Amino acid sequence: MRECISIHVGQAGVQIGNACWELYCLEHGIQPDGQMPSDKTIGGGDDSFNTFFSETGAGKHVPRAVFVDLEPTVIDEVRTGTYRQLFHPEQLITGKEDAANNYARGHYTIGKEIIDLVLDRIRKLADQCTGLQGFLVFHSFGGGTGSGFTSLLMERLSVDYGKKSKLEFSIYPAPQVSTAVVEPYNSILTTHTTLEHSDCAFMVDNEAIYDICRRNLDIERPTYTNLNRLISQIVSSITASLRFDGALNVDLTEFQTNLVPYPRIHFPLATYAPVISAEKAYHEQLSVAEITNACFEPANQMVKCDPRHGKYMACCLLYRGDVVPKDVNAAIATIKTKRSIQFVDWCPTGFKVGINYQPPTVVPGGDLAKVQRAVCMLSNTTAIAEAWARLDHKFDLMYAKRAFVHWYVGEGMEEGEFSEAREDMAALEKDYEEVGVDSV
Amino acid sequence: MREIVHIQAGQCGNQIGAKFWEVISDEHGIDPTGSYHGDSDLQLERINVYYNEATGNKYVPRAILVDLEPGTMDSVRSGPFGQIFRPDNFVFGQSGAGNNWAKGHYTEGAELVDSVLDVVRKESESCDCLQGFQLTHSLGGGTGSGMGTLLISKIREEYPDRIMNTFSVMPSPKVSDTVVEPYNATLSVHQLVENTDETYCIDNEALYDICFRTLKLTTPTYGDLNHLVSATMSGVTTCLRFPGQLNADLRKLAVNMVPFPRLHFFMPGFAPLLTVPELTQQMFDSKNMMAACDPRHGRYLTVAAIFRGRMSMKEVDEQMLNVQNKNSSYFVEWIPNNVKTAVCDIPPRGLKMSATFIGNSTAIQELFKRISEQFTAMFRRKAFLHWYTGEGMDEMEFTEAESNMNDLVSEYQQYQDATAD
Amino acid sequence: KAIEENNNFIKMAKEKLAQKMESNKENREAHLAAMLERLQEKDKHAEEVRKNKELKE
Ligand SMILES: Nc1nc2c(ncn2[C@@H]2O[C@H](COP(=O)(O)OP(=O)(O)OP(=O)(O)O)[C@@H](O)[C@H]2O)c(=O)[nH]1
Ligand SMILES: Nc1nc2c(ncn2[C@@H]2O[C@H](COP(=O)(O)OP(=O)(O)OP(=O)(O)O)[C@@H](O)[C@H]2O)c(=O)[nH]1
Ligand SMILES: CC(C)(C)c1[nH]cnc1/C=c1\[nH]c(=O)/c(=C/c2ccccc2)[nH]c1=O
Ligand SMILES: [Ca+2]
Ligand SMILES: [Mg+2]
Ligand SMILES: [Mg+2]
Repeated sequence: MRECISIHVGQAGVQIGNACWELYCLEHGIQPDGQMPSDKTIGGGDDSFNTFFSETGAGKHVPRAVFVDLEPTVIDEVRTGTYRQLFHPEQLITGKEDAANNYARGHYTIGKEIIDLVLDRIRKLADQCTGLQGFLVFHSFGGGTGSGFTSLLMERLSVDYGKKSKLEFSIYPAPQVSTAVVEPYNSILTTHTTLEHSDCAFMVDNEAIYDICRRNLDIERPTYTNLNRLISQIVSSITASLRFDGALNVDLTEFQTNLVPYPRIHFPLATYAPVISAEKAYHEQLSVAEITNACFEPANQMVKCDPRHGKYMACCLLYRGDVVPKDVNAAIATIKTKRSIQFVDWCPTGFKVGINYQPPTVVPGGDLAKVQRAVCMLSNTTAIAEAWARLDHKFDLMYAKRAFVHWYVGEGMEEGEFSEAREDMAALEKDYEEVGVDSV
Repeated sequence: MREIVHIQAGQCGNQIGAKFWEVISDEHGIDPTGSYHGDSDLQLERINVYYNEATGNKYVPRAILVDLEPGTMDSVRSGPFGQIFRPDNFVFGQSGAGNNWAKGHYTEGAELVDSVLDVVRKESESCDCLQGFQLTHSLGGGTGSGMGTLLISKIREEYPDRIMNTFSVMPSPKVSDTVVEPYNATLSVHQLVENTDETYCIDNEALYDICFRTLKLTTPTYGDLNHLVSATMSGVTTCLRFPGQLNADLRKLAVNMVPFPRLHFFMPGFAPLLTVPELTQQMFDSKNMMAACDPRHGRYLTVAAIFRGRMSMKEVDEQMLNVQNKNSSYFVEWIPNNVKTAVCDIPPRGLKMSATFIGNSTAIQELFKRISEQFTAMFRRKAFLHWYTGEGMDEMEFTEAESNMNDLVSEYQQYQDATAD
Repeated sequence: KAIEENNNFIKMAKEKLAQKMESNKENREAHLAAMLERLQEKDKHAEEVRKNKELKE
């Protein structure tokens, strides 16, 4: 048991789901049709991969997942794509008319027509589970569905499943790849209304992933295909603890205990290594020390901020592949003396480690080099509030002139909801300030 | 959201409509009968936006051809793609309007309006998911100016949650010397400010100046002006008519473009009338604007740029950053990241690389002030009111139309003067 | 106390949500009710214009 149900909302959520599920399939030896030859127990099982995959009596290993979007064209490409046989038709749920980059339409107008259906389909997956652990919600901050429908869904999931855990993989917006001028509004609105209902949220800054694809992978103009493949590697590093069997493998919930010191302070900074091209990887084996050192280089972060000009409340290292504790400990001792890792006075400074022996996998015809070892650092640093600050500033510039506010008000929202959301973010920024202050 | 319902009203509206349909039928690989003869699957992927699929794999426009004057029915039916239109969708009146707005809006066009609404409802009911409406018309005439704005207000009543878009042709003394055109435009603007989600100001003064100075033609016909409008209309509908990874419809794009409901009057532009830095400098230049206004006399609230052809996207990203850096004062600081760009693989017929420009600039007041000056020249001496007050109108309504357009200009100025701190 | 507080959170989430979704449906309907009432006011004005043509002949 300890099942985990993934929910993929909007274009960014859906397309990241494809990258993730294609990647899990390759990691677990599950074929496109859903068969898994190495799995001898047909119809069911208690194995580690069963946390994300239910089994049919016909040997099909089916993702414990729901894909929701308010228009058909993105989910249609899963229905007709390589992995069409992997999902039951009822897992793939589409509306006709999208939220139009408007939180109001996603949360109220269009979203209320599909919300009961979506919960019914999540319920059929929940009833398959003997010991459901929680949900992983993949969505953008910027999209109308990504922001509005997610919030609505999270609100309803708190009603129907109580305090059962809910993790987010939130896509934080960047002007290089976005086409929506109102994302700052959608972001602040969804961040506000979801805050009470999420237990942990891993933000991914599209700009951070954009710069990594340019710099490390030498891709001139990265597409979503380029970004999502990288994102799925980071998501796989974080969920690998749930999906694999291991003697030195620490569970994700055990990291969460260390990562969330107060309910609202639930936004870990993610950092991944190595992101390297096949050309550069050739005759270039990267040790445990080199990839561990790469975690403290801020060019490798999933969110653009500076931890060095902030304070640490937790540091977790999720290794995968050819890694043994001896090397990790040596590498950490080297980093402690050589780098800017200042903790708050109320936390202990020790780094927490997890190791999965199953090495990282690459999608065929990808950009990433296949490497023997890899690492994902999850840290809780006050520095991540910078991402809130940049986004809260963009919100204020527009909201002062009520630019675009009529579209939201036209679909039923009040100005009260805007300022209420901004004040919560003002408090959130203030909270991250307060935790860094020394005790008295 | 996929199906858009086209409506062409009056002489101007029907001819620019006819050209619009010639160009996109060519681009999509549709011949005058209405059969697919192309090669790329991208031509058919979003064909349903403008075409209905009839029996025997026949693609038929979702167009509603409307006029009070017959004769315009013949010219469209005799033209290159005259056969392709649906015969029942032709809804033509009797005695015309004769460049009178109150005839189109209140009396003679009001009698024809319910027979048009029947064709709209029949087309709209068959749409799997109707997104909105586009109206091609002039604002200087009688039918397209007046009955076109009555259609807008009547379509709004039965479809309040659908997008209403207009390619509204602004009148100019250099192209047409009919004296009452300033009255017609000002009355139409009073409707358009209230009842449309976004209006393309295709300006006949700018089209004359382009045709004269750039294209080298000494005295241009309506055929010359329309070559530019059909190039523009093809450009600004490329985002709906082709994919690729972009997932945009009339509402999404109206949400990103229209920061205030009344300020939905855009400045179109095309290039060339070539390398990527040249395209990018050309489309932002005042000479390429299909509205006769200078960007540098105001500020951009939002901009949409749409490139077409095989070209390096890295280079397009660098060049669009370049012009925003170099022209920083001409984009309002209080809307971040307000210039957006899409690239389409498929170029238009003839050109290997083209760019199309859509801009919501506060400089558009230069177009409304010009009309307002021509308007107030006539109105303050009560000239030619017997045309309008005879058909039933009051002077009060003439004063309201002037005041609404002066408020529109005042508001464009307010946000042009606005600052962040 | 652990049950009480978990129920409290389910309770108040449910009530907060129902209050917002109702308040929104009031607003969006009042917005569309005003838009149609302005459009119906034009039909009443266009009936006075068509009468003032006939009552001036
Ligand atoms: N990383 C990543 N970001 C994406 C992807 N697709 C869209 N985005 C980003 O998500 C934001 C836009 O939201 P979408 O998810 O496209 O919109 P949506 O949630 O489908 O909502 P509507 O389309 O408005 O109904 C922008 O910041 C995009 O750049 C993707 O495949 N990967
Ligand atoms: N750009 C362009 N402008 C045109 C064209 N045809 C007419 N116009 C302009 O339209 C204005 C007059 O309006 P029309 O469309 O002819 O009149 P109408 O709306 O059909 O009204 P009636 O003539 O009363 O039926 C003038 O300013 C013309 O210069 C055209 O093909 N292209
Ligand atoms: C990202 C990009 C370039 C697609 C964009 N972002 C905001 N606007 C646009 C473009 C358009 N925006 C529009 O509003 C638009 C209007 C339109 C389209 C078809 C028919 C009538 C109007 N046409 C466009 O090409
Ligand atoms: Ca099994
Ligand atoms: Mg979408
Ligand atoms: Mg005519």
